[PDB]
Amino acid sequence: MNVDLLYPDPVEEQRKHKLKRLVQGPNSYFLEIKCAGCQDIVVVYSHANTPVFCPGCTSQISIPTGGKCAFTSQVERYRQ
Amino acid sequence: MRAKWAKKRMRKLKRKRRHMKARSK
Amino acid sequence: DDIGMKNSSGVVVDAYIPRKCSATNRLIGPKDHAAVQLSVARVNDKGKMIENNYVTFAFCGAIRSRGGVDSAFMLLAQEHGLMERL
Amino acid sequence: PVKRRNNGRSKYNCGHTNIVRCQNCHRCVPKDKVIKRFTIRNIVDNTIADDVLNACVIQGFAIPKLYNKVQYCVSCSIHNHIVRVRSREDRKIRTPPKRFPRNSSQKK
Amino acid sequence: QLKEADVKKMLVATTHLGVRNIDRRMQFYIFDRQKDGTFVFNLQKVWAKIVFAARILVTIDDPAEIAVVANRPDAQRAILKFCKYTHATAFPGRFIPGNFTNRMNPNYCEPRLLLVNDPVVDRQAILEASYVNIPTISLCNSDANLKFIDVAIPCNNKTPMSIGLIYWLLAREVLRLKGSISRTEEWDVKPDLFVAL
Amino acid sequence: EEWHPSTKLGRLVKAGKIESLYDIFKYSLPIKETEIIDYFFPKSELAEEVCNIMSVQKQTTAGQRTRFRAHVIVGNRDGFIGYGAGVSKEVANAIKKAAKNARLNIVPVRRGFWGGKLGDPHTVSSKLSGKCGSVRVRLIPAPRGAGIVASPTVAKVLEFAGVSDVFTRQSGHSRTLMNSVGAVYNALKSSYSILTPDLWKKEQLDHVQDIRTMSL
Amino acid sequence: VRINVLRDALKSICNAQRIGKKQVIVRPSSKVIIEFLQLMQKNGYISDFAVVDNHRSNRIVVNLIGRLNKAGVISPRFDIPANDIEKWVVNLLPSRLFGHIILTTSQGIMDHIEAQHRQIGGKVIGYFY
Amino acid sequence: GKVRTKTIKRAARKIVENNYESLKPKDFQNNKAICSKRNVAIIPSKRLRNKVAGYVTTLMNRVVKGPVHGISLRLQEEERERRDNYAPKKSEFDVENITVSGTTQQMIDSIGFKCMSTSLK
RNA sequence: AAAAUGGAGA
RNA sequence: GCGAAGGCCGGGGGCUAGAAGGCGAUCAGACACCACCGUAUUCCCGGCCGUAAACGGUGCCGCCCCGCGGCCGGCGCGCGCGUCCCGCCGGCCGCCCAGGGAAACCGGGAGGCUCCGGGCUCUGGGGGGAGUAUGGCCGCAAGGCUGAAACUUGAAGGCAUU
Repeated sequence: MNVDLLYPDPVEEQRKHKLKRLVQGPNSYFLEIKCAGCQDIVVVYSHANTPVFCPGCTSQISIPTGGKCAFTSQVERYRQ
Repeated sequence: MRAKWAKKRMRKLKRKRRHMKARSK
Repeated sequence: DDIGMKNSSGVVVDAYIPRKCSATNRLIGPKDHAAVQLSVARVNDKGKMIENNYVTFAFCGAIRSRGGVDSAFMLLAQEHGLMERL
Repeated sequence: PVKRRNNGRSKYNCGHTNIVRCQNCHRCVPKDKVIKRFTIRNIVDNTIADDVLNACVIQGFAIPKLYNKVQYCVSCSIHNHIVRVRSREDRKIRTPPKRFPRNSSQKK
Repeated sequence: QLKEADVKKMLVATTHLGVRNIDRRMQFYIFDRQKDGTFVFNLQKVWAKIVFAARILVTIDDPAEIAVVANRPDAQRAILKFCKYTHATAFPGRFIPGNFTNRMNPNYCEPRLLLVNDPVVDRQAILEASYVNIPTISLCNSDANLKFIDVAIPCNNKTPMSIGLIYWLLAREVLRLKGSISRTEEWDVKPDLFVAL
Repeated sequence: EEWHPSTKLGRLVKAGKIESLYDIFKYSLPIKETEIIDYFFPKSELAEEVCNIMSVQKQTTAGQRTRFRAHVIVGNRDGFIGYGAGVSKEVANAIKKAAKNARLNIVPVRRGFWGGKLGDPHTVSSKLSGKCGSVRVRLIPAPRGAGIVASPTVAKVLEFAGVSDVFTRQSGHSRTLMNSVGAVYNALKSSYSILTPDLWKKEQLDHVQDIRTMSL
Repeated sequence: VRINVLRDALKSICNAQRIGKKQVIVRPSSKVIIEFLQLMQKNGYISDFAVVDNHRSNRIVVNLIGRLNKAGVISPRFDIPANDIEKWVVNLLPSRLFGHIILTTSQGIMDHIEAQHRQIGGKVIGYFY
Repeated sequence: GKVRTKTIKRAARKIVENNYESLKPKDFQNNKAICSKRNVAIIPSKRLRNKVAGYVTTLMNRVVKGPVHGISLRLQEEERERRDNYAPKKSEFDVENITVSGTTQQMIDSIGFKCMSTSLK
């Protein structure tokens, strides 16, 4: 079976540790979210540590959990 | 338990010496 | 170049040249009583007939024990050319 | 000359445990070295179950089922034959033998 | 290559399953595990592997010298078929331990090549071959011990219909190299006679 | 005599098809017949030494099963050697079972070199380390200005191998000979077990002399 | 903690080759481990190598010819005069045919053979069998 | 009861299978005289012969009741080995088994074939 | 339930 | 700086077990084992002790590994969304492949090492004498901690086979 360490295979890399990969890279992303009422775009980390409130609505659009940040309003996928 | 009945026997021997060393002086 | 122990002249002082196991590059041992010489034969177009010439690989029993001689045989066959795109 | 890897105990990530005394020996044993067979037995003997069931004054009555734990000491277990010393091959067999899924203290 | 009529035979003849447990050296042959959990194999891999086995079988100087040892009930019916068309000297029944080392033992056979019916029911037979330097070729399940096994045939192996297709496929593939049994045509034999009631 | 060849390679040895012991060693073969090894070199060939006939008495219900066991070491000077031993009640049946065992295991010495390689080899190519139970031995290559530097038993074994000079160090129960003479032998097995820059090459898939293929 | 990168690399390369895996990784690239690796490649024991590079320690991926018998380090560096180079060949090299001890000299870093011939002796970084 | 040695049972085993002819299945009397043709076996004493002549009545009875372990009936060696040689109603073992889930179809999709237009039936 | 010795030295 | 139990020093407390001490009953003795009482103790507070088969009989921080499964902690992975799978796992582990070992066995090491050289503290050198003697230190004491010799004499010991 042909598997080569020098040229790293991207499919396995995702399952691998953020540090164990041939290059220790970020494993999280910035996601803009769509407030249903207004079209202001708020960028949020894939894992949020501090709450970001949608501009014009005082209530935080993201209540942080240990990893993924859920959103009270509908979610804009990643960057789209 | 021979080790226990030797060690504590040794301690009884050690104590005997203390009285003998001080009272005699 | 008289591969094996050779004299100052460069001719083989010791004739015995234990065949280096092909797969691991490590040699087959004098006492390698677990040694293996797998051989497979080539094919001829539409007929896919056997031409009586067969590529002969070698494998020590340590690779056998490693159970990795199966993946290794196919890759070694790619080196000998028998393996297709797979 | 270590006899068993477990050392007669299931202690892992630990240092000390509570002591439960043998019902027979009365010997204190740490929870780890105690047999702990759990036994389910009907309160009446099976022989007189029929006559007591025959005396079913209340409707649909069932026998009193008792749930208890038996914890003999190591020395109590061997002499009362709860378990038997086995050979090196038998040492790792993790199961009680003689099937017996029958529900009573006596295996019958 | 692969032939669809025969390919659909393997699929309909229990050669689409394996053990739920897996080993790293059988990962490539395995397609993956499905919701059912029995690992489902990849069909092209099976056919390609059977051609690779055929080339070693034509290579041996005496076609008779290959020995196939069957230690499992299911293997017997298909193993009987191997001897009818291929010339391999069979080694049937329980191995009778140490035959390869004990030349004095009655059924001792020196097979320049070996063939094992099941990876975990021939444990003595691969070690015995290791003592006598015999290149080891065998059948392997999704999960198998590859110890002392050089190359093997991905298969369900746990039902004789699959075992039947394997001895049928191998017999046909060596014969195709000899250019005798079919040559781009029908095999006289039919899929039955590869299972015992 | 006129032995029916016991081994399949025995038919090759009987035919004369086997060229020499070296050929079966190159193809890594098990030699199961004393005659099969004698065919390569018979008639006086190797000198024979026998020592250490320990009498193991195994305690049992009544009297111990007094029995004997002795070690036999092959000594052909042509870079081939073996260690064998036999257990039997009678003195004869013991040494003569051992003689068979040392014959059944024949291993080739590398016959290596240090500074001068013009003439024929004076030492083994690399330090040979042999582990037999407690005993671990070493055979560091020596220049020809050095002699066979060794312990009295271990030197006779290497004299039998025919390496003229050597540097020897040992660890373990040197007084127990069976481990020591086994160790120096298991070290001799290391002689060809080491990849050497000279040994490296890519080719030799000829297979025409597969002993198993070769048949009458 | 990790003081000797070369010991963690040497046993990284030796252990991998023992299993027969040609491609191996090394946790930190060092300009000195570059010296040992390229002197291994130069003598032909090791094959083409590469360092995937982050901005941090860097990881070394090396393909092997599979022929390595033994590699190792003398920790820490002990300095020997060019007069004593041969005593160290006796203890740490099997034979004088395949002898190579990594020496460090101010005028270039070479294996033992070239150095004594150049009449300069420095410190033995690591053993190369 | 009576249990006899390996040689006594093995001689009887040789007599019942390697020279079956027609040793009697349920009758002792033919067996009493059918074991003394001299060539078939030579042993002294009538009772010693009778020891083989005892087991033979059970061994032949066993063979009549069903096939023995490693049955080698000299008179009837080709018995049901023809059934292993036999094929059934038309030898149509194959065709229309189906039982393919979406992933089983995906396995055939992984090779180049697309079996039954990806619609097994 | 009790249940104790076994001189030295081949 | 802590450190189980037992011990000690003053109080408080005292249900059960129970060092001592008493009985009975055992056995040529029963000092004991076993029954029956029973004081100190055990429980709490404020101090001293500072030791245990305190043991995983295996100091610590690193690195590389051979696969197969559990248990716990998160965290992602797609999946008809089920504590479903699959990894990242940090720890708990079982069996074990080479490798190692006098062996027993270890192998998330006791391996990579007579081809004997990551770093760093500790400890040992035949079995006694001896943890003794003698000083110092510590404790209220019990005891701790540190630590020889004179002389002896040929094995002491380790794991395994019948």
